Amino acid sequence: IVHCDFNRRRPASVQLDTVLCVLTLNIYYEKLFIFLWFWLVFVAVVST
Amino acid sequence: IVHCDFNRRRPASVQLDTVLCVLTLNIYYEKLFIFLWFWLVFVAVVST
Amino acid sequence: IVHCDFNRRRPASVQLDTVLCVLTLNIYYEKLFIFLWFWLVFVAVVST
Amino acid sequence: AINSVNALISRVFVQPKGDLADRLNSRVTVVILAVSSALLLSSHFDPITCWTPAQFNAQWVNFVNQYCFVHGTYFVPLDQQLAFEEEERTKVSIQYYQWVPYVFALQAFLFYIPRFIWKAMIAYSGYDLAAAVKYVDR
Amino acid sequence: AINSVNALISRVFVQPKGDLADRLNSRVTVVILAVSSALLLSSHFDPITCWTPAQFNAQWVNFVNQYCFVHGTYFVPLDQQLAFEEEERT
Amino acid sequence: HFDPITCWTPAQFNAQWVNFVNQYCFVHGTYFVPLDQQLAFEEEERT
Repeated sequence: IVHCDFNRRRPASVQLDTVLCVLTLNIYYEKLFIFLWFWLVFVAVVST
Repeated sequence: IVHCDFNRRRPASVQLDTVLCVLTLNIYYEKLFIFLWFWLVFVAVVST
Repeated sequence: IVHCDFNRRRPASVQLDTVLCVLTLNIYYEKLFIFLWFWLVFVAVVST
Repeated sequence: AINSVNALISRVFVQPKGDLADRLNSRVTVVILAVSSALLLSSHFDPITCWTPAQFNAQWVNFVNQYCFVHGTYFVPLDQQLAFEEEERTKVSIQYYQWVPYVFALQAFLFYIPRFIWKAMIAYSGYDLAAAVKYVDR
Repeated sequence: AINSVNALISRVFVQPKGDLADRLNSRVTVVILAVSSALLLSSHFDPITCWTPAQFNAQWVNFVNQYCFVHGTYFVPLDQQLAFEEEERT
Repeated sequence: HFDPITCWTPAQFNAQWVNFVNQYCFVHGTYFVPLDQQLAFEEEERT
């Protein structure tokens, strides 16, 4: 769960703000990265 | 005709902007200030 | 019946446009100005 | 609305005492210019109405109305397009709103001055009429 | 609206007794300044109107109107952009 | 990717302009500025 940053432009310049976003992907990526990591480093040691 | 300044507060702090306002009064005040000025400084010179 | 002129401000600067306005007063002012004119210049000639 | 004030009229319209011929035109003058001066800035209590295109939410209409009423306005006979720049558009330029309602107040004031001059000056002479007039009068 | 109060005028305008020349200008003075003093804070009973962009729900407009009216305002001739910081703007 | 480009337009456009200004942006040129320079003016420093 993250806090996104955001801009507009009006005569007042940067005019920025934050909106907190839910993040779905990060459940995938750190579901697989584990597995994919084991499996690669395996492929290394068996391939050396 | 003026450019008003304005604020909010969010997690991003000052968060400010401008909105241009019409100004009615200023038609009065600088309609009378002339007259009232003559009439005062008169009242001075006749009162000295 | 007149064509009024108007402004905004955005990052593009003057940003102006026209809107045609109906004008009620001008029916008054040029209803009376006639009359008031006769009556003044009268007041002059009778007052000289 | 509808409102009528008599006593304000009768007050100056009569109470200052003199019959002086055609000098009372200074009086009746001050009346007319005073009244019309006021009733015009009464805004007929819709000063001016304007056309704005359709996506303004009506709190802009109540703006653009004023903004039109203060920043200048102008005229063109209609069908010339507008041309461009400021020249041919703003040539024929009518705003007297900055003038009429107040310049009349000034008017009436300057018709009522000369009396005040008179009473002041005749008071300088040291010999008052008004007393005499009332005295011999009654 | 429309309202006119005579007796308040006549009261001080006359009742205190003296004819003293051109000292009555203190009187007529107090009248003018008093009246205009009041009628101005009468708010023409629309003090100031403002432009706000379009997503404000109109209970912000009735805010930003006041907020503009209290916190300062300023002017620029128009087309300078605004520059930045506080300097050239304010 | 069958959302070519999306744009920000202010809030009073009725959404049949959004589906316009989207295209119109996509055809007539676009450009960039790093952000906070204002825009300056004319065509020079903007484009």
